[PDB]
Amino acid sequence: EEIKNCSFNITTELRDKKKKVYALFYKLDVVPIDDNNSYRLINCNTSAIT
Amino acid sequence: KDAETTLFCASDAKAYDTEKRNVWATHCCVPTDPNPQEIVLENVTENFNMWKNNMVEQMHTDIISLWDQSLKPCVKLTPLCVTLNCTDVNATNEEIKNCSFNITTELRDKKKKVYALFYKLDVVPIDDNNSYRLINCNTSAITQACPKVSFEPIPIHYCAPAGFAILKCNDKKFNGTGPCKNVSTVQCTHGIKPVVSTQLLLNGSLAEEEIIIRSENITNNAKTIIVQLNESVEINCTRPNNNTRKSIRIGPGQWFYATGDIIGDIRQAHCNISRTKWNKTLQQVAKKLREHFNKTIIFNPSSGGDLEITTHSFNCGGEFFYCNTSELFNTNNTITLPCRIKQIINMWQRVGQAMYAPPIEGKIRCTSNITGLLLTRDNNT
Amino acid sequence: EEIKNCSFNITTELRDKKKKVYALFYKLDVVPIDDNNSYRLINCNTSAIT
Amino acid sequence: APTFVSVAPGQTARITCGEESLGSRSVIWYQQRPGQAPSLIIYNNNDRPSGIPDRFSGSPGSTFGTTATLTITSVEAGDEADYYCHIWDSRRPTNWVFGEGTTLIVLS
Amino acid sequence: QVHLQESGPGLVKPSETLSLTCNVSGTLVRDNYWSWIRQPLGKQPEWIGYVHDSGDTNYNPSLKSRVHLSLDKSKNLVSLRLTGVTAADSAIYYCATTKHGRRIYGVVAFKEWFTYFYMDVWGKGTSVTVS
Ligand SMILES: *[C@@H]1O[C@H](CO)[C@@H](O[C@@H]2O[C@H](CO)[C@@H](O[C@@H]3O[C@H](CO[C@H]4O[C@H](CO[C@H]5O[C@H](CO)[C@@H](O)[C@H](O)[C@@H]5O)[C@@H](O)[C@H](O[C@H]5O[C@H](CO)[C@@H](O)[C@H](O)[C@@H]5O)[C@@H]4O)[C@@H](O)[C@H](O[C@H]4O[C@H](CO)[C@@H](O)[C@H](O)[C@@H]4O[C@H]4O[C@H](CO)[C@@H](O)[C@H](O)[C@@H]4O[C@H]4O[C@H](CO)[C@@H](O)[C@H](O)[C@@H]4O)[C@@H]3O)[C@H](O)[C@H]2NC(C)=O)[C@H](O)[C@H]1NC(C)=O
Ligand SMILES: *[C@@H]1O[C@H](CO)[C@@H](O[C@@H]2O[C@H](CO)[C@@H](O[C@@H]3O[C@H](CO[C@H]4O[C@H](CO)[C@@H](O)[C@H](O[C@H]5O[C@H](CO[C@H]6O[C@H](CO)[C@@H](O)[C@H](O)[C@@H]6O)[C@@H](O)[C@H](O)[C@@H]5O)[C@@H]4O)[C@@H](O)[C@H](O[C@H]4O[C@H](CO)[C@@H](O)[C@H](O)[C@@H]4O[C@H]4O[C@H](CO)[C@@H](O)[C@H](O)[C@@H]4O)[C@@H]3O)[C@H](O)[C@H]2NC(C)=O)[C@H](O)[C@H]1NC(C)=O
Ligand SMILES: *[C@@H]1O[C@H](CO)[C@@H](O[C@@H]2O[C@H](CO)[C@@H](O[C@@H]3O[C@H](CO[C@H]4O[C@H](CO[C@H]5O[C@H](CO)[C@@H](O)[C@H](O)[C@@H]5O)[C@@H](O)[C@H](O)[C@@H]4O)[C@@H](O)[C@H](O[C@H]4O[C@H](CO)[C@@H](O)[C@H](O)[C@@H]4O[C@H]4O[C@H](CO)[C@@H](O)[C@H](O)[C@@H]4O)[C@@H]3O)[C@H](O)[C@H]2NC(C)=O)[C@H](O)[C@H]1NC(C)=O
Ligand SMILES: *[C@@H]1O[C@H](CO)[C@@H](O[C@@H]2O[C@H](CO)[C@@H](O[C@@H]3O[C@H](CO)[C@@H](O)[C@H](O)[C@@H]3O)[C@H](O)[C@H]2NC(C)=O)[C@H](O)[C@H]1NC(C)=O
Ligand SMILES: *[C@@H]1O[C@H](CO)[C@@H](O[C@@H]2O[C@H](CO)[C@@H](O)[C@H](O)[C@H]2NC(C)=O)[C@H](O)[C@H]1NC(C)=O
Ligand SMILES: *[C@@H]1O[C@H](CO)[C@@H](O[C@@H]2O[C@H](CO)[C@@H](O)[C@H](O)[C@H]2NC(C)=O)[C@H](O)[C@H]1NC(C)=O
Ligand SMILES: *[C@@H]1O[C@H](CO)[C@@H](O[C@@H]2O[C@H](CO)[C@@H](O)[C@H](O)[C@H]2NC(C)=O)[C@H](O)[C@H]1NC(C)=O
Ligand SMILES: *[C@@H]1O[C@H](CO)[C@@H](O[C@@H]2O[C@H](CO)[C@@H](O)[C@H](O)[C@H]2NC(C)=O)[C@H](O)[C@H]1NC(C)=O
Ligand SMILES: *[C@@H]1O[C@H](CO)[C@@H](O[C@@H]2O[C@H](CO)[C@@H](O)[C@H](O)[C@H]2NC(C)=O)[C@H](O)[C@H]1NC(C)=O
Ligand SMILES: *[C@@H]1O[C@H](CO)[C@@H](O[C@@H]2O[C@H](CO)[C@@H](O)[C@H](O)[C@H]2NC(C)=O)[C@H](O)[C@H]1NC(C)=O
Ligand SMILES: *[C@@H]1O[C@H](CO)[C@@H](O[C@@H]2O[C@H](CO)[C@@H](O)[C@H](O)[C@H]2NC(C)=O)[C@H](O)[C@H]1NC(C)=O
Ligand SMILES: *[C@@H]1O[C@H](CO)[C@@H](O[C@@H]2O[C@H](CO)[C@@H](O)[C@H](O)[C@H]2NC(C)=O)[C@H](O)[C@H]1NC(C)=O
Ligand SMILES: *[C@@H]1O[C@H](CO)[C@@H](O[C@@H]2O[C@H](CO)[C@@H](O)[C@H](O)[C@H]2NC(C)=O)[C@H](O)[C@H]1NC(C)=O
Ligand SMILES: *[C@@H]1O[C@H](CO)[C@@H](O[C@@H]2O[C@H](CO)[C@@H](O)[C@H](O)[C@H]2NC(C)=O)[C@H](O)[C@H]1NC(C)=O
Ligand SMILES: *[C@@H]1O[C@H](CO)[C@@H](O)[C@H](O)[C@H]1NC(C)=O
Ligand SMILES: *[C@@H]1O[C@H](CO)[C@@H](O)[C@H](O)[C@H]1NC(C)=O
Repeated sequence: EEIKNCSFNITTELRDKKKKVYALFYKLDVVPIDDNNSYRLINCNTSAIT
Repeated sequence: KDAETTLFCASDAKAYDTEKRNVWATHCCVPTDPNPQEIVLENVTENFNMWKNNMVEQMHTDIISLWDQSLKPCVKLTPLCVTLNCTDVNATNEEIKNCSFNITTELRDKKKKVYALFYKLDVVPIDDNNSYRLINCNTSAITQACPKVSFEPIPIHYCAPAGFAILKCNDKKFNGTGPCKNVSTVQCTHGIKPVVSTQLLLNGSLAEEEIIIRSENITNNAKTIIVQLNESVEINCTRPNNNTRKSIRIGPGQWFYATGDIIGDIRQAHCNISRTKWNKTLQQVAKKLREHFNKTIIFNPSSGGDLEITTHSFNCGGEFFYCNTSELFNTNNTITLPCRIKQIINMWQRVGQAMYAPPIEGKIRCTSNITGLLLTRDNNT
Repeated sequence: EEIKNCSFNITTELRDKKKKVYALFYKLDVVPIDDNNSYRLINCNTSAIT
Repeated sequence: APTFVSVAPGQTARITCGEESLGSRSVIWYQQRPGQAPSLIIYNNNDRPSGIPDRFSGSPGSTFGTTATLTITSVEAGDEADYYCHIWDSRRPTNWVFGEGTTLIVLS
Repeated sequence: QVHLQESGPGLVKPSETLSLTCNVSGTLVRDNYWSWIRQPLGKQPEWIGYVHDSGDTNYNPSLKSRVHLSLDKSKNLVSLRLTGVTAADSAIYYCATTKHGRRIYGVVAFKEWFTYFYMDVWGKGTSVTVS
């Protein structure tokens, strides 16, 4: 419905490596990039999030 | 009436230039009175309490604040949290590792392969293979100590604002808390050197007649016992190998200072305490402690914890030493304590705020006075 | 003469991608790296530009 | 292996051997006349065993970045020989092989 | 004075064991360290190894697996044995007395020193070839 299970590539403490991790997001926080399963957070287009 | 207020920094000499930028010569600290007055108050009694004294909390706060401000504008070393390819240095047939890094240059499209030497204490293995990480990347970002800023202690006088006064206790045998009969008024305190150490107090003021033992509650094993000596014991410390400094660019005007090649022999850092002076001093401390317990007193090496508590941590020359004191708390020779040196530091238990101490070229020689001890307690002993 | 047409690889809002873009620069702001058509802005050697 | 020095009788010869030092060294020098077993000239940089004249004097082991040098002053015809050094450096493994020597040729 | 007189077969075959001796006269075999030196023709000499009492024996790592040294206290001889003889073992072999000293550069208590060795009395040596 409105909850999406998303995978990220996140830089770890050691800068040479990234880890693949998961998080759940509400649909209202996530905007599609493609027609395929490729999404962005809604803020990246406008602002940094604290 | 008793009061808690804001005191100000004052100094004796303005002999300090702007090249050294000593943090205790901030140029925001005022000169004190070159011919200070002191007024003896006759027929007065005043209750002093060193354990509830608010001047201590204020001094502590000022020092933490001063260090954070001094390091505020300096280079951050977060770009160094990269896999380090490390092998031992050619100190072969110990504690110094020769490590390779991939560092982004001023042009973002390129990285350069560079080398630096690190002390073992600053580097933690990732793998069982030759793959290491700096110890801070796991917890915190490192700020490089400013290469142009001295942290050498300068005596500071804490002086009262208008409407306030500082009372001084002149009873030679005053210990912890209680009345002082000889009381005088001053504008301010004597100069106090903000010397940082953990087992042996260095370069302080000696007791006038005898060893004075001060505690908040001498029957509480959880309290620190501060022992003020009436005679100093000298310590000679050194960093015997000749270091070089390698300047590595890590960004657009962002320089990292790495230890370069070691020239000549590779030798261990150490501190020298005369055996005869130590022996009489420690025995006199046991004798004086006895007056409060009536038991035979012995000393033991520390029980464990990280280096700041288990070793005699101190700064000298800008370098950070951790000396092993098991030979003290236990002939006519000299007691030579081996010492280790480390560059990645978390001062005042503030885990989360790491500092990197850049290398100092050449050799280091320190002379210091043991003026007191910080002791704790666990029988007819 | 003194105006150069330069191409850059710039990270976009989405961190996984870079876009190739163009800008014109005055010669006085650009220093060669190579003898080939490879240049750098004059400040990267000393400072960040606001 | 050997290199060469040409010295007129009475002149001072400078014989070098080994690479730049890293740490403190104790250099031992040996002299081999053709057909003979080699023998010791100096040990510990400057210590002559009895029987060796003071015209044979080495460089100190107290500095770094330099190479071992044996100075032979007033060279005599009897000093024609192959000179070898054995370098004991505090930052290197025991060197089990003597360094390549120098043939000192006295031009007599 | 001290005279060291070497002796051996002169010529040995590949894969044979070479056994050399050294007749020590003027000193007792357990009085000093002994060492063997090898000089391939035209080359600078190699230190094969050294032997002494109290177990203080060591060998050139390139030879170690094929070499044995010992002191004969009954005959006052120093022995050298090399197994697996090859072309590379053709050399002049010498028996020599070894003396030592210590170089101290740092704190003695931290072991900032090393032992160095030198060869004092040298014998005439023998020529050993292979074929
Ligand atoms: C905390 O406390 C601790 C403990 O107290 C302190 O630890 C001390 O740390 C220092 C660091 O410097 C160490 O210093 C070195 O000591 C060695 C050893 O010297 C002693 O032994 C020598 C040899 O012994 C002879 O006699 C014995 C007797 O049995 C015999 O067994 C042995 O075989 C031999 O025959 C003595 O000669 C020497 O005496 C000389 O020095 C004395 C110093 O005070 C002086 O009083 C005497 O009058 C005399 O002058 C002493 O007993 C030293 O060898 C070493 O110095 C050499 O090495 C350094 C580093 O490489 C170099 O810079 C120096 O220049 C020097 O190198 C020269 O001498 C070498 C000798 O082999 C030679 O090989 C070099 O080529 C070079 O030669 C030059 O001089 C010679 C002179 O003839 C000349 O001919 C050459 O041409 C050339 O010019 C250091 O002094 C301490 O040993 C150490 N102590 C202990 C117990 O660990 C610690 O420092 C303290 N820390 C603090 C912060 O205070
Ligand atoms: C890094 O390089 C350095 C040099 O660049 C290496 O330094 C030295 O290397 C030696 C090995 O080549 C080590 O030798 C070991 O010595 C042990 C015995 O103790 C000696 O060392 C101590 C150190 O203080 C001395 O005090 C001690 O004795 C002193 O006093 C003696 C008395 O002499 C009097 O009397 C005689 C007559 O008898 C007279 O001639 C004298 O003039 C005097 O009057 C004096 O003679 C001594 O010279 C000295 O002053 C000793 O010197 C041994 O027990 C060891 O033996 C075995 O274990 C080692 C472990 O590695 C093995 O390597 C070695 O091969 C031995 O192995 C066993 O198995 C093999 C199998 O083949 C057998 O062949 C062996 O026989 C044995 O069964 C060593 O001999 C020396 O200690 C070391 N120096 C230091 C400071 O460590 C250094 O070793 C090297 N680092 C590493 C990690 O290897
Ligand atoms: C308890 O108290 C004691 C006593 O105060 C503390 O011990 C002191 O600690 C000081 C800091 O570590 C140390 O000061 C350094 O000493 C070095 C050695 O100096 C020798 O030569 C001087 C010559 O003096 C003359 O020249 C100076 C130059 O300024 C004048 O100021 C003097 O008036 C004289 O004209 C002797 O006086 C000494 O006794 C020694 O023989 C100095 O080299 C060092 O200076 C360098 O580092 C400074 C760091 O701030 C820097 O400001 C200065 O400019 C020098 O730096 C130059 O050279 C380096 C070389 O690498 C280069 O990198 C720099 O870029 C620059 O070119 C300091 O002066 C005290 O000597 C020492 N006292 C004793 C008795 O040992 C003790 O620390 C304290 N306890 C604790 C725990 O803190
Ligand atoms: C460590 O403690 C010792 C004392 O145990 C301190 O030594 C003493 O230092 C004072 C200086 O504050 C010396 O006083 C003055 O010295 C000058 C020297 O010219 C002299 O002209 C003056 O008249 C006066 O004597 C004092 O004499 C000296 N004591 C001794 C025995 O030397 C030492 O300074 C302390 N600090 C360190 C780091 O060593
Ligand atoms: C970053 O994300 C990309 C995909 O978004 C990961 O690429 C995939 O990695 C798996 C690993 O087996 C491959 O099987 C896929 O075929 C890859 N996808 C593509 C399109 O090539 C990439 O591995 C992630 N990075 C990290 C460090 O995990
Ligand atoms: C990036 O931001 C812009 C606005 O700054 C978005 O533009 C509009 O976004 C609203 C949000 O729902 C849409 O309803 C409008 O239709 C968008 N405009 C147009 C012309 O479509 C833009 O869509 C954002 N990026 C993405 C991928 O949505
Ligand atoms: C009480 O304290 C005062 C200081 O507040 C002592 O007075 C000092 O005595 C020394 C003795 O030589 C003088 O050199 C100082 O100049 C005096 N200072 C002042 C401010 O007068 C006084 O001696 C102490 N009395 C007792 C009994 O301890
Ligand atoms: C850096 O890492 C490499 C491998 O992770 C270490 O080993 C070298 O690997 C290369 C690969 O071709 C070989 O050619 C070298 O010969 C290897 N070195 C050795 C000594 O065998 C390399 O040693 C590491 N360097 C450091 C400073 O740790
Ligand atoms: C970043 O570090 C890696 C290794 O940690 C470097 O990769 C090696 O590069 C050398 C160059 O010849 C190769 O021979 C090795 O085989 C590479 N190692 C591996 C595991 O592939 C890499 O080049 C460094 N980056 C930069 C810019 O120097
Ligand atoms: C990353 O940090 C954690 C703690 O924040 C480390 O965990 C402990 O570190 C101490 C340091 O010596 C070890 O003695 C403990 O044994 C560690 N815990 C465990 C369960 O082993 C952690 O080890 C750090 N990362 C690495 C690679 O050491
Ligand atoms: C200095 O030490 C003496 C003890 O020798 C302290 O005496 C106080 O004695 C009473 C007696 O009941 C205790 O209740 C107090 O707790 C003791 N005080 C302390 C701090 O333990 C004296 O107060 C101490 N301090 C001063 C400045 O005199
Ligand atoms: C610590 O170092 C000081 C000097 O830096 C030593 O003081 C010297 O001691 C010798 C002893 O004979 C005297 O001859 C010198 O004149 C003293 N020097 C000075 C400047 O007075 C002190 O003894 C050392 N302490 C230890 C424990 O070694
Ligand atoms: C970053 O810049 C590089 C060149 O500076 C681009 O690499 C070129 O990409 C084109 C695409 O077709 C290739 O045809 C060229 O051969 C590539 N050059 C080289 C030297 O390989 C790269 O694509 C740029 N990155 C992005 C995201 O545009
Ligand atoms: C990076 O900066 C340095 C100075 O910090 C530049 O060095 C000089 O730059 C001037 C500018 O015209 C030249 O005229 C000088 O000839 C340069 N020095 C030398 C020795 O050539 C340096 O050139 C800058 N990097 C680049 C690529 O310009
Ligand atoms: C304090 O130091 C002096 C120095 O002479 C000494 O005489 C006195 O005995 C010491 N105090 C004690 C309690 O030993
Ligand atoms: C130091 O303490 C240890 C504790 O095991 C003891 O064994 C050692 O003998 C003590 N050293 C001295 C000098 O008392």
